[PDB]
Amino acid sequence: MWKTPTLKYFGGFNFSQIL
Repeated sequence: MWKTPTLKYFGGFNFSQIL
């Protein structure tokens, strides 16, 4: 539920982590 918006809005930002 919290990860959903994390990969959507914060997705492009996670590029550093989810790289």
